[PDB]
Amino acid sequence: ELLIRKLPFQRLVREIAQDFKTDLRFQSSAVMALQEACEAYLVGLFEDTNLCAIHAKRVTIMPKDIQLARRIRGER
Amino acid sequence: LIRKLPFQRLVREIAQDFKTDLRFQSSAVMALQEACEAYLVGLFEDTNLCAIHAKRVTIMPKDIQLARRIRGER
Amino acid sequence: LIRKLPFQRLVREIAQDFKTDLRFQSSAVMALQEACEAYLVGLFEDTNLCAIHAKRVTIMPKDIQLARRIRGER
Amino acid sequence: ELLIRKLPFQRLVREIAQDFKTDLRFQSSAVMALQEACEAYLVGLFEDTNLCAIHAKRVTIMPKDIQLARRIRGER
Amino acid sequence: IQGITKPAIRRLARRGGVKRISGLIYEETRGVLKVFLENVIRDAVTYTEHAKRKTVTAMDVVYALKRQGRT
Amino acid sequence: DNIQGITKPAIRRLARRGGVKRISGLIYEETRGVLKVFLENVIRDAVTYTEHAKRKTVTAMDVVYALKRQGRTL
Amino acid sequence: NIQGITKPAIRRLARRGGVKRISGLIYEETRGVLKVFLENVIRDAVTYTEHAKRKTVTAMDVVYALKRQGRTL
Amino acid sequence: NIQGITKPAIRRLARRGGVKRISGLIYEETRGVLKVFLENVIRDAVTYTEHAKRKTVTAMDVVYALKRQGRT
Amino acid sequence: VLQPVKIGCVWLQQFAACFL
Amino acid sequence: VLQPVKIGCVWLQQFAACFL
Amino acid sequence: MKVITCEIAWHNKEPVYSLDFQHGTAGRIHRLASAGVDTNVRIWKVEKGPDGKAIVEFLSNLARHTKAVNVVRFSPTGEILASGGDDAVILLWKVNNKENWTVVKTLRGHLEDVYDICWATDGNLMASASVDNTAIIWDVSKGQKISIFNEHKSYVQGVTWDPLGQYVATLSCDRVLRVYSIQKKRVAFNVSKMRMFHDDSMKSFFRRLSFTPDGSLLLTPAGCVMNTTYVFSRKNLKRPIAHLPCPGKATLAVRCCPVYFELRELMSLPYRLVFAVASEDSVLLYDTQQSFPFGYVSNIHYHTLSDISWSSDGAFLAISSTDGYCSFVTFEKDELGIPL
Amino acid sequence: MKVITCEIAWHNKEPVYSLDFQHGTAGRIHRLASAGVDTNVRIWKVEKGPDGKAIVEFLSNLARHTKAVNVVRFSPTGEILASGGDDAVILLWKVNNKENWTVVKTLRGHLEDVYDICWATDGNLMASASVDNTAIIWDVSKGQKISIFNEHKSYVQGVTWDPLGQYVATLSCDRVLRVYSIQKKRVAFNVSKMRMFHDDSMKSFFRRLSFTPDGSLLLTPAGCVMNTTYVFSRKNLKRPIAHLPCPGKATLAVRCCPVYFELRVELMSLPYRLVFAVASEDSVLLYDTQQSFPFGYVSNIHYHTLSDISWSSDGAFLAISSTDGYCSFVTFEKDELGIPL
DNA sequence: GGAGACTAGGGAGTAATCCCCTTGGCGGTTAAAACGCGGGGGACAGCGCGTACGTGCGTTTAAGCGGTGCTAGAGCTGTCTACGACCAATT
DNA sequence: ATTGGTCGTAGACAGCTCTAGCACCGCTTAAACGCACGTACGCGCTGTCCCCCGCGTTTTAACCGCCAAGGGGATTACTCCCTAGTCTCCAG
Repeated sequence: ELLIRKLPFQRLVREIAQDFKTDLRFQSSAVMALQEACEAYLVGLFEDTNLCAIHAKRVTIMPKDIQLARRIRGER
Repeated sequence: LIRKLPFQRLVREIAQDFKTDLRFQSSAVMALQEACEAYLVGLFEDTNLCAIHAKRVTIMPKDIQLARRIRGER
Repeated sequence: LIRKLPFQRLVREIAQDFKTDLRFQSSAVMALQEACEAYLVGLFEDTNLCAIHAKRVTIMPKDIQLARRIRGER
Repeated sequence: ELLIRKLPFQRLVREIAQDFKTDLRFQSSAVMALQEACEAYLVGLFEDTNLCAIHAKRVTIMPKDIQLARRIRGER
Repeated sequence: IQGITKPAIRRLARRGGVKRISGLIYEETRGVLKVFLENVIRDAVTYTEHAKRKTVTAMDVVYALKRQGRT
Repeated sequence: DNIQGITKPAIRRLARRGGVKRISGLIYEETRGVLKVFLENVIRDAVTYTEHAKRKTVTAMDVVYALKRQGRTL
Repeated sequence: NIQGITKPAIRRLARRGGVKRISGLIYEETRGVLKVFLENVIRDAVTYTEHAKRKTVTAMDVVYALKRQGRTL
Repeated sequence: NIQGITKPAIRRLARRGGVKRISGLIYEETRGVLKVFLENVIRDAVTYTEHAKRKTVTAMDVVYALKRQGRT
Repeated sequence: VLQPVKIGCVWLQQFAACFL
Repeated sequence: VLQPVKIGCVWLQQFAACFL
Repeated sequence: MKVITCEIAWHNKEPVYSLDFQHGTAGRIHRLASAGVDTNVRIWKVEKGPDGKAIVEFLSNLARHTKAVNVVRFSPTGEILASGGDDAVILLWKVNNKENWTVVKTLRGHLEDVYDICWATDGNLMASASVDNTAIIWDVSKGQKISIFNEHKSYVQGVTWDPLGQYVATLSCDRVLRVYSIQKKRVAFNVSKMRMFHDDSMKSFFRRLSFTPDGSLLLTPAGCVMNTTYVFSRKNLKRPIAHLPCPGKATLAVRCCPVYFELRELMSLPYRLVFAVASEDSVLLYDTQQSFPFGYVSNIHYHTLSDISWSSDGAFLAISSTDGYCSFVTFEKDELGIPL
Repeated sequence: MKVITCEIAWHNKEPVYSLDFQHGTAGRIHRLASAGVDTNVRIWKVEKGPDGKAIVEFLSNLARHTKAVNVVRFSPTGEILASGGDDAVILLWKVNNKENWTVVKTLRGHLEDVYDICWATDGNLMASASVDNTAIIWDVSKGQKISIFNEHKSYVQGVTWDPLGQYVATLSCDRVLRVYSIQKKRVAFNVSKMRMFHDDSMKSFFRRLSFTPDGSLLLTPAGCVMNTTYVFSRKNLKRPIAHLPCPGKATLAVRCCPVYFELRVELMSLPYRLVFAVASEDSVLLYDTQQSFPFGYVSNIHYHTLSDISWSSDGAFLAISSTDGYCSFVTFEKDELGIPL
C-alpha cells in the first residue's frame, strides 16, 4: 500500500511542471495512480538490487551495485 | 563467431523437436546466428561486469544466474 | 501498411533501372515495404518537429529540406 | 587551427578526468584530439542551428533551436 | 525533489528485505526515481497532446506501462 | 511512371499517424521525391550485399545491414 | 548435437566478450543458456511465421522475437 | 571546471559558425552539449585503453572512437 | 446503493419476442 | 631532419639480385 | 429458482475470466473450476445446501501458469482439464489444496491471451482460439498440432466444436463468423452481413458461442440489428432463422445445459433444450420451444460478466463477472423441465 | 637522370594516394592526375623545362567526389579518366581550372575505399579493386557491371588487366593472389605458399601489381622470402622464376614504361627489353628486363610513405607520389633508358 | 488544531575490509584428427509470378469556406557597439 | 613580464513577439472508379540436397606452473534504540 506522503510528491510534481510549463493541472486520481506505479517500480528495482547484493555475498548494500543493475537495464 | 555448420545443425535438431520436416532458409539461418551471437556477447559482457563487480578475476556461474534473475530470466 | 502493388511496381522499375535479370523474394519485398514505411514516418515526425519549431501547423518543403540537410544524407 | 584557449581546455578535460578517476596523465596529442573533436562537433552544431534559424525567419538565435536539433539527434 | 524523505526510503527498504543500508543510497535512489518520472510524464504528454488535452489521466500512465513493458 | 503510385489520401493518413492535422497538397510530390531518392540510397547497398552472397535474388537480411549503414536499425 | 557449442569456440566468444579467465562448467552452462533462449525465440518465431501462412521462418520473425525479448539489433 | 571555455571564445567560434545575432543563454547550453558529447567519447576511450592495457589515452584511440560514433 | 428488482416465474413484457 | 644520400648511375651491390 | 452471489473474492479481488463444471460428474455434487488474473486455476466443490442454496467449497490451486488465465475447460468425460491464458500455454491437467492436479501434455503454439477452448465430443480433439488470429487443432493423445486455421483477422474471442463432428464454428472480433469443415480442413462458410455483429466497442474480451448439444442449431451472441443473439441452423448457415433481442448491453456468452428436457419453436424435435445467455450485466434464460425467455436475472454483479456454466445435471448455473465475484443459479428438482 | 621534388602542397598538405599520366599523350608535354584526401582530382600539366627539370602546371580540379579518392586511372587512349575512392563511386571523367571534366557513366556497385583500377587494352572493360573483398568487371560503353569475383578474403589492394586479354591478376591483403581467366570468369590459379607475401602489418593501403606490357610476365611486389618482389610467367603462374630483393621497407608499387627498349640474369628472352619502376615505402628501384640488378635507385626524397608512381607516355617522366602531401618526378634525357624500338 | 513522523543525534557492534597463505583448477603447449569448409550435380520435390476475377472500399474532383498561413506595425528589449579594468598565461 | 585574453559596463535599436489584418486552400461530403486483394494454377526456377573427397585448422588431453577464491583475523565504521522537538498531513 501507500507509504509515501502525497504532498511532497505533489509539490515536486508541480516543481517540475513549472520548470517545464505552467498551468498544467494535476488530478487526484491520476496523481495517485502515477504515485503507486512510482512506488511499484522503485521497489521492484530495489529488490532487484537486493538480490544483486545477495550475490555480492555482502549483506550490507552499496549503490555501485545498483549502478551495475542500471547498466544491466541500459537506462543510462 | 561460432563455427557455422555445428551451430546450424544444433538449430536443426532443436527445431525438429516441435515437429519434423522443417526447412530453414540460409537467410533466416544467418539471422538467428546474428541473434544468438548478439545475446551471447551481451550476456558475456554483463558477466564480466558483475565478475569484476564480484572482485574476482575468474568467472563464476553464480554471476550468470544473478544476471538471469535480474534480466527476468527466471 | 501503406499499399502493396504500386510499391512493388516502384521496386521493380528501379530494379530494371539498375540491372535486368534479377529476382526478388516476396518476404524480402514486404520487408523493404515496412523499412521504407518506417524511414518515411520517421522523416515525417522530423517534419512535425520542424513545423512546430516553425511555429506553424501546415508544412512547406523547407521543413523537409531541413530534415535532410540537418541530417545531411543529401 | 584552433581558437579555444588550449590550456584552459586542457585544465577542463583534466578536471573532468579526476572527477571520475584520479591521477590521469594526459599528453599534448590526447588534448589536441579532444580539441579537434570539440571544434568539429560544435561547428557542425552551429551550422545546424544557423540554418534552422534561417528556417525560423528570425535573425537572432535562441536555444529553442539547439534543443530542436538535439531532439532531432536522439541523444536524449 | 527533496520531498522523497529518507526515512520513507528506509522503511520501504525494510519492506524490501534488506538489513543494513549504506547512507549514500538516498540520492541515487531519488535520481533514478525522477528519471523514470520524466520518461513517464514525457510519454503521458506525448499521448495527451495527440488527445488535445492538458490534464494528466490514468490512460497516459497505462500507455506508459505498455510502452516500457512493465504491465 | 509508378512514382505517382503514392496517393493523396494515403499520404494524408500517414500524416495523421505522423502527428499533423493540416498539410498542403504541395507536399505529395516532394514526398514521392524523398521516398524515391532514399529508396535509391538504401537499395544500392541492398544490391551490393545481395551480390556479396553470390545471390541473384535480394533477401530481407540485406535491408537490415542497409539500415545499419544508414544508422536506423530495426 | 547439443555439444556442438565447441569449448574453444566458447573461449573465443568469451574473448570477444572481454572475459579474463574461464572454467570448465561454463562450457556447458553456455549450452544450457543457448538451448533455452533459442527454444524461446524460435518458438515465437515459428508462431510469427505461422501467422504469415508461411512454412519457413524469416529474419522478420527473428527481429520481432528480439523486440519481444528486448534485444533489438 | 566546465568554465574552461570562455564566453568570448564561444562568441568567436559561433561567429565563424556563420551566426551574427546571438543570445546570452547559448553560452551555457553549449557547455552542456559539450559535456554530453565528450562523456561518451572518453568512456569509449577508457574501454579501448583497458582493452589494449594502455593507461594513457592516445590519439588513435580518440580517432577510432570518433569512427565508432561516425564523425572521423 | 443498488436497489435489487427481482421478477419471479411468470408464465417481462418489455422483452417480448420480435420476429422477422 | 633527413640527410639526403643520392647514388648516381653506376653501370648498389647490397641489392644485387639472387636467383633460385 | 434462487440466485446466490459469491461475495468473497475467489482470486484475491482480481477479475474472473472463466468458469467450468466437471462434465465427468454424475451425482449431486459438481466440481467447478475458475480462472483469474492471479495466474491460478481454482477448482471448487459446488453442492446444494439443506435449504437448496448453492455452497462453494475450495479444493485445489493450480499456479503453474506464469501469467493470467482466460479460459478453463473440462473434458466431456471430465478427466482432463484444459487451461490457457496470457502466457498462452494450454495445460492438460489430470487428477494425480484438498486435491492435486498435474499437466499431461503441453499444447504450446499460441502467443498471448487464449480466450475460448471447446472440447470435441470424443475428447481427443481440441479447438483453440486466441488473440493471435488463429485456430489450431490438436490431438490430445499425441499432444501435437495437426491443423491450422489462421484466416481470422481480429481477436478470436469465440469458438465451439460441432457435436456431430462436421464443422468448426469460430467467432472473431472482426464481426465475422468462420465455419471450418472438419474433413476438408478449410473454410466452409463465411457470413459477415445480414453490421451483423458488434464492433470493438463491446467491452467483453469474449465472444464465446456454442452449438446446440445436438449440433442442429448454433447460437451466436454479440450481434446487431441493436444488441441481439442470432440463431443459425445446419441446413443454412448463411442466413439466421431468428434473433433474440437483448436491449441494453451486448450478449457475450452462450451456454446450453447438457440435459435434454421434455416438451412442456426454433427447432422442431420432440425434445427441448434450455440454454443460458450472459450479457455484460444481465442474464436471459431461454428454452427451445418458447421464443420469449422464461428467466431473467440482473443487478447481481457490479461489473461485466465473463463466463457462465451449466452443471452436469443442470441443477447449477454458475455466473462469473469481472469484479472478482461470482454467482450461481439454483433450480429445484427438475424445475427447468422433465429430463429425457 | 635528374630527380625533382615537389615541395608545394598539391592538395593542401593532405596525403596523395595516386598518380596517372595521360596515356593518350604522344608528344613532349604529358598530363598528370592526382588524388588526395581533399576529395579532389587534380590534373596537372607536366613538361620538361629548358634545363630538363620537370615543370608542373595546374589544369583542372575535380571535386565531384564526396569523400577521399585513392586511385585515379586514365584510359589507354587517354579519353576517359577513372576515379574512385572513399565514397566508393567510380567516375568516368571526360574532357567536355584551366580545363573542365565531366563524368560520363557512374559505375557504382562498390562499398568502401577503392584501391586499384586497371584499364583493359581495348578500353571497354574495367577491373576494380576495393576493400570490399571483390573485383567487378564493367562495360565502359554500357556503363554496367557484367562479372563478379568474390574469392578475395581480405582487403583487395592491387589488380591489373592482362594485356593479352586472357587472365586477371589480383593482390589482396590476405597474402593470397587470385588469377581469373577472362573467358571462364573463374579462378584459374591461386598461390599462397612458396609467407608468400607480406601480412596486414605492411603500412601501405595499396598492393598494386602490374603485368608486363606484353603480358608475358607478372611483377608482384610486397613479397616475403625480408621484403621482395616476385616475378611470374604465363608458362607457370604457380612458381616464381625470381624475386627482386628489397630489404628494409616493403615494395608497394610496380609500374612498367609503355615504351619498348632495345637490348643493350635475363628475366625473359625476347629481342626487346622493358624498363619498369618499383616503389617501396621510402625507396624506388629501377630495373630492366635484361639485368638482374637495378640500374637506378632513388631514396630519402619524401618524409613519409610513398603511395603511387607513374610512367609518362614516352617514358621521359616518372612521377612519384607519397603520403606526406608532396610528390616527385624522375626526368630522363633523350632515350636515356634506352633506344626505343 | 493536534498527533504521527522526521529530522538531529550518541553506541557500539556487527558488518565490511584489507592482509596471508594457499592450493587446485586454470592459462599456454603440444599431435592429430575430425569434424569444418566446400562444391557439385539431380532433378525431385519445394518455392514464387502473372494474370485472370471481381468487386468494394480505398482513391479522385470538387464544392466551400473558414481555420490557418501571410503582412504591418509596433515595441520594448538584450546585444554589441568602446572600453577600462582585471587577469590568466609562456617562458 | 608583459601581454594578449577577458570581463563588465551603457544604451540604440533590430528584431522576436504580440496584436491586428486577410485571403485562400485544407476539411467535407457525393459520386465516379479501379485497382487491391484473393486463389488457382500453370509455368518458371530458384534454393537444394549431401557425400565425399580434399584436406586441413582446430579440438581435445594432458602437463605443469602458478594466480587467485576463499579462509582467518584484526580494524574501523555506522545504524541501533530511543530522546526529543517539530512540523506538518490530515481530519474536523
